[PDB]
Amino acid sequence: DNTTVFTRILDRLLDGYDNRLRPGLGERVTEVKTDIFVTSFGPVSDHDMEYTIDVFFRQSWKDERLKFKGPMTVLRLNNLMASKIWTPDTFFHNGKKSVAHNMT
Amino acid sequence: DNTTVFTRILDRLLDGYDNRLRPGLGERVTEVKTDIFVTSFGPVSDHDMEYTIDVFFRQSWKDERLKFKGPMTVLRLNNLMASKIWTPDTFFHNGKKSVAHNMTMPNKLLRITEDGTLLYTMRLTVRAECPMHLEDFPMDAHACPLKFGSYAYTR
Amino acid sequence: GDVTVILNNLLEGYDNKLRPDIGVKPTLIHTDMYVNSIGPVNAINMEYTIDIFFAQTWYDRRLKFNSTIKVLRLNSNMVGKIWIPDTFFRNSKKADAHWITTPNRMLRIWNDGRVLYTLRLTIDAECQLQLHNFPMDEHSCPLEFSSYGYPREEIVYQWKRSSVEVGDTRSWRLYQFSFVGLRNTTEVVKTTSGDYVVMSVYF
Amino acid sequence: NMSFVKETVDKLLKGYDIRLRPDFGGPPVCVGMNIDIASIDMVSEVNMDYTLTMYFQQYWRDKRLAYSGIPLNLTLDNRVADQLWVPDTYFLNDKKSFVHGVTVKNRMIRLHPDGTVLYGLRITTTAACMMDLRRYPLDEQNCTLE
Amino acid sequence: GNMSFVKETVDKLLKGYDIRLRPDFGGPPVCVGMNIDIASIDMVSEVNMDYTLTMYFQQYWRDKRLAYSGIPLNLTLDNRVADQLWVPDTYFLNDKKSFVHGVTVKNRMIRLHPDGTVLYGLRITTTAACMMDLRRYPLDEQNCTLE
Amino acid sequence: QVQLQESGGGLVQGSLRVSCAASGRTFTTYIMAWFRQAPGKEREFLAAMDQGRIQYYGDSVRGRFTISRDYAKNSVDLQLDGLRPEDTAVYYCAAGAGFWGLRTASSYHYWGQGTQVTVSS
Ligand SMILES: *[C@@H]1O[C@H](CO)[C@@H](O[C@@H]2O[C@H](CO)[C@@H](O[C@@H]3O[C@H](CO[C@H]4O[C@H](CO[C@H]5O[C@H](CO)[C@@H](O)[C@H](O)[C@@H]5O[C@H]5O[C@H](CO)[C@@H](O)[C@H](O)[C@@H]5O)[C@@H](O)[C@H](O[C@H]5O[C@H](CO)[C@@H](O)[C@H](O)[C@@H]5O)[C@@H]4O)[C@@H](O)[C@H](O[C@H]4O[C@H](CO)[C@@H](O)[C@H](O)[C@@H]4O[C@H]4O[C@H](CO)[C@@H](O)[C@H](O)[C@@H]4O[C@H]4O[C@H](CO)[C@@H](O)[C@H](O)[C@@H]4O)[C@@H]3O)[C@H](O)[C@H]2NC(C)=O)[C@H](O)[C@H]1NC(C)=O
Ligand SMILES: *[C@@H]1O[C@H](CO)[C@@H](O[C@@H]2O[C@H](CO)[C@@H](O[C@@H]3O[C@H](CO[C@H]4O[C@H](CO[C@H]5O[C@H](CO)[C@@H](O)[C@H](O)[C@@H]5O)[C@@H](O)[C@H](O)[C@@H]4O)[C@@H](O)[C@H](O[C@H]4O[C@H](CO)[C@@H](O)[C@H](O)[C@@H]4O[C@H]4O[C@H](CO)[C@@H](O)[C@H](O)[C@@H]4O)[C@@H]3O)[C@H](O)[C@H]2NC(C)=O)[C@H](O)[C@H]1NC(C)=O
Ligand SMILES: *[C@@H]1O[C@H](CO)[C@@H](O[C@@H]2O[C@H](CO)[C@@H](O[C@@H]3O[C@H](CO)[C@@H](O)[C@H](O)[C@@H]3O)[C@H](O)[C@H]2NC(C)=O)[C@H](O)[C@H]1NC(C)=O
Ligand SMILES: *[C@@H]1O[C@H](CO)[C@@H](O[C@@H]2O[C@H](CO)[C@@H](O)[C@H](O)[C@H]2NC(C)=O)[C@H](O)[C@H]1NC(C)=O
Ligand SMILES: [Cl-]
Repeated sequence: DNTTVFTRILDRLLDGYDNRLRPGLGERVTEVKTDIFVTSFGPVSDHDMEYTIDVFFRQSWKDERLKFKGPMTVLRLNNLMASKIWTPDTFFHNGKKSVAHNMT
Repeated sequence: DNTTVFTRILDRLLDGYDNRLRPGLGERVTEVKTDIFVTSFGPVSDHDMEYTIDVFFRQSWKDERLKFKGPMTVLRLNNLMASKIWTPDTFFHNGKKSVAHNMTMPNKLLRITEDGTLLYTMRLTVRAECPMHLEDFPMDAHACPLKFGSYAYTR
Repeated sequence: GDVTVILNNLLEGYDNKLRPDIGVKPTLIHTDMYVNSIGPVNAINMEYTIDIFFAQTWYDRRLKFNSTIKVLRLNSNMVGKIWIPDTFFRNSKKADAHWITTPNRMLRIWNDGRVLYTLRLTIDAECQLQLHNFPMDEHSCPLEFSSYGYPREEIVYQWKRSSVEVGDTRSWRLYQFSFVGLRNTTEVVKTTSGDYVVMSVYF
Repeated sequence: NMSFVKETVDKLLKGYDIRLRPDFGGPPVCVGMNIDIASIDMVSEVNMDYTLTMYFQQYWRDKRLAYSGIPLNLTLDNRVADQLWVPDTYFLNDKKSFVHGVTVKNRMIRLHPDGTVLYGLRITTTAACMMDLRRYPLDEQNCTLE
Repeated sequence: GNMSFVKETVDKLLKGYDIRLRPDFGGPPVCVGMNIDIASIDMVSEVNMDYTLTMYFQQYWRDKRLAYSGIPLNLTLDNRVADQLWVPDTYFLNDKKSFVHGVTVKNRMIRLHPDGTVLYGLRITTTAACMMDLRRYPLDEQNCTLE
Repeated sequence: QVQLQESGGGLVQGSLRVSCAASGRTFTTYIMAWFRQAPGKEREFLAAMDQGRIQYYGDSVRGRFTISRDYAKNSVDLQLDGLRPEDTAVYYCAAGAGFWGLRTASSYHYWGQGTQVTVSS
């Protein structure tokens, strides 16, 4: 089947991969290029001095451990792969109680 | 090492241990000694006919399988091992959406004595029913129950 | 132990993804309810609360065992290990099981393969009220349940002889209402996925 | 034969790569959708939203899950969805939603002999609906799910 | 140092590590130093008799099992390693409802040092009970505590 | 007015059943209990039953006498087994909310006429 080559590529990428360590640990600085698309600027609550906002929050960074060669340059993978690799631990300093939507 | 002996003791204790079966199954009745320390008697909700109560709920029982011999008589262990052993399935008959506190870690403790006597304490906020007579209101008085027992195991 | 080897033998080779009698006959589930309390009727939201002990009995030939022990009186540990029906309440706006101190579930397996599975539930069920005669109005609020995925050819429900039990009915949280009675019904409902056996309890 | 069904399902799930979609390097996967609305509960003007309970069903084809010799539509236990691939569908104007979870997760997986997958979910969702109240209470509102 | 060297060092540290045992199970007590950065106090409620408190809660201890050498820098590890490491079972007695912030991930921090020192940080919002005497209300002072 | 009317036999040589019916109240949330008076003027708690169908029994008569409640009929029954000559006494039916009580007579605000029972060997 044509999918076995992509399965092998993913297995090779994840083999010997430690998601606990950031890219370039102890040798360089991880540069995260970030931006936001506000899908809806939510309501403002004066009583709580609060405001809601819905965002596509998208980050990008280079992980040298995850380079590959294959038929297709960009692998649009399932989000389950995100938990299997290192990702930034970004958080909102002035956030009160945020939601990471997971429906469906 | 100082900790490897305790590691081996715990591994040997959990080796061959089936937590699906109560202690003394087919041999005797499992006797659970219980005590409740109310850290705060929560407010009474007249609208809900309900009251809140914060409790340290302590249960103790014998388990011959968990007998051991070691440097110390009592092993004060992490609460995560409580899931790997049998514990009573106590529940509140008149409870209504109680919560087991989990900040920062699960507020439980488990202690195993050398003779197999387990102590197991939980921190809970129990919300329990309290049916009321409101005919003498506001001169009324009530006796709010707190009833608990095993769910799956009969007498 | 003897029970340990019995349980290991029963679970050996068991596939909890497949219902018993997958390609033989429909699985028959005998359902039973004990109503601890019908909570307040919220006229604003067209809903009412009800707390129940819900019991389901069925037969799994894979769980037959031959031993001097006639019944394995277990706890919630093997509920996720054996096959369980996917019973769900059709008219529930919000429902939840009970988890304090442990999950309020009970499992019993007899030597002939009979499985009894009980659990405590609290359900907020919608009840469309017709308030034309308010405050002299009477309502028949339903509670419907069925199998989410298995149509009538795969799962069939039946009411036991003692279908719905109640305790002290007039000590419930029905402040604005008086419980007159209840009744039980069974029906086949057509959907896109198939035809499903829906069982209803009207209060 | 239930043992035959068991071994067929085990073969289907053996070597299945959940990370990759049904035709990873191939043409796009077509997904049919249909909804059965159970109720619309709280159309709130103050919150600018409405609650919607529904049976949301997705239909697609996965050649990896095709099986033969079993003339049946295998309705599997809902836990197998964790092992199977499913679309990353979401509702853009969602504020708060959940899959109902009593007695179990109200989720359906049904496989067909030709690899077709029917995936059902019972979903309650509070979706945003911004309302124009200039003509209130003689107003006509338009509320959508995206 | 090097990526592979740090990887194998962390693997060695976590190999044979018993999470069930505190760092000196038979030895003297483990000393835990605590710091708080109060991010905000939000809702001092008379009706509910509580206050909401957001904070960065840092715990500081020494697990000799986690000491390492040859890597002269503090290892800030991914927060999922806290589930593998031992941590104190700290709790707030007068808590009513609390959580760790979970966007974009769990706002949790694990930092190891070469001498086996562990820094464990959490961003916690907790609603703590405060029983308030309103006899002099609104000309009253209140003592609200976190335990 | 409300009465707690009793029924049951008076003479035994055995087994017996003593019923106690009530009516005339919207009030339900009461524990219903049985008390005993032997010659000597002392009240002895025998059994009680809750609104949660929980049954409390005295230590002396544990496992011998069984209490039950018909909530629809608003009655409480007591099945007496293993009677002995020392059980001869007058039995009273009580209903009330258990405040400071559930084992003391003072917590029950309703009482019945009482029924005699005697054992002859
Ligand atoms: C969107 O994101 C959401 C957030 O991530 C996400 O929500 C989460 O979804 C997951 C998956 O559905 C939920 O996980 C399940 O939860 C079930 C219990 O649910 C109740 O409890 C949880 C909290 O769970 C703790 O407490 C319960 C009760 O005691 C324990 O059973 C749990 O283990 C767990 O315990 C820890 O925490 C306690 C404090 O909280 C501590 O005291 C304790 O010490 C532990 O540290 C609540 O969150 C639930 O409420 C919420 O969800 C419900 C709907 O589910 C809503 O109605 C409600 O409003 C809330 O939103 C609820 O109160 C678990 O039972 C379940 O795990 C069992 O089944 C899975 C099946 O896959 C097994 O893998 C797993 O191992 C468990 O099975 C074992 O145990 C059971 C029970 O005994 C056995 O029957 C079974 O056979 C099996 O036994 C085996 O293992 C045993 C050891 O584990 C062993 O002893 C046995 O011998 C045997 O070997 C599963 O964890 C999760 O709870 C949701 N919420 C959160 C906050 O995470 C949501 O789904 C996402 N949505 C979408 C669409 O993607
Ligand atoms: C009260 O407080 C306590 C204390 O914190 C809370 O407890 C935490 O609860 C978490 C959720 O239940 C739990 O997280 C899961 O842990 C499981 C552990 O099981 C094993 O698998 C790991 C895997 O090995 C790798 O481990 C690390 C990396 O993670 C490295 O060492 C290596 O890479 C290893 O290879 C083993 O290490 C363990 O020894 C166990 O064998 C995980 O299996 C589980 O995984 C799932 O979630 C992941 C995160 O989303 C996800 O990446 C993974 O794929 C799993 O996904 C689940 O869901 C999908 C979708 O349905 C399904 O397809 C999958 O099959 C799977 O079911 C979790 O990571 C924490 O461990 C636990 N912490 C402690 C200290 O106990 C408790 O929740 C809280 N109560 C509440 C709810 O209030
Ligand atoms: C590994 O972590 C330690 C701890 O953070 C780092 O060392 C610490 O570095 C700080 C900042 O230099 C020191 O603080 C300062 O101490 C002096 C002396 O008391 C004081 O005058 C300053 O005002 C300030 O507080 C701290 O003492 C020092 N302590 C320790 C235990 O080392 C260390 O540099 C890290 N290593 C690497 C290479 O990342
Ligand atoms: C609910 O439905 C069941 C269906 O079986 C009813 O069960 C029968 O009830 C009668 C009257 O009590 C008994 O004589 C039968 O033996 C029961 N079983 C069967 C197989 O017929 C039950 O009574 C119904 N409950 C109601 C109407 O409240
Ligand atoms: Cl009501």
